[PDB]
Amino acid sequence: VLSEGEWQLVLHVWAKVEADVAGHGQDILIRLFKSHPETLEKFDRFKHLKTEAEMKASEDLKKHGVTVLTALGAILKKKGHHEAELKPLAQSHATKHKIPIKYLEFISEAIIHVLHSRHPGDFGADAQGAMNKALELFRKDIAAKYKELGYQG
Ligand code: HEM
Repeated sequence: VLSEGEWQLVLHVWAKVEADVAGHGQDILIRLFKSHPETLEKFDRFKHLKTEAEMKASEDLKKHGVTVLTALGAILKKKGHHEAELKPLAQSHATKHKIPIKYLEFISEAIIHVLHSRHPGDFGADAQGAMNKALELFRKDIAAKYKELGYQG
């Protein structure tokens, strides 16, 4: 579990992310798509984007960045009591989109990378450690729903 002190660290940087969800959302997806190109293959709707410049120019891509950060932010603010928000998410991603847990690990790393880039001041080692623990909790809880459904990993 995260301590209260750790959740405050998490939510204080997140409040900065909320100042520009679209910009953060965009960078994180692009970072994910560039680092692990196999992830882009899950999106029929983005499978035509070949360069970073095309990715950066996609308004639909931007809109998906905001969708992802918005749902994640809702989860973070529950500070661990995210059972209701997490369930519908695990179910669609497991059975519908067919996203392996590993890819969740990949987007978590993309999030951490971007935050460090846009908030070097509010994102010190202690905050990076708290953020890591929060995303690990999220993955751990999803993984468990996946396992129940016959999809573990
Ligand atoms: C931080 C973790 C992520 C969050 C919170 C999340 C959030 C969401 C939201 C809310 C939905 C749309 C509603 C729904 O279908 O359930 C969505 C749809 C979907 N997500 Fe994720 N997502 C996450 C990670 C991933 C990753 C890592 C992948 C692929 C690498 C993925 C692929 C998709 C797919 C393919 C759809 C359908 C998009 C479409 O309608 O074309 N998601 N995700």
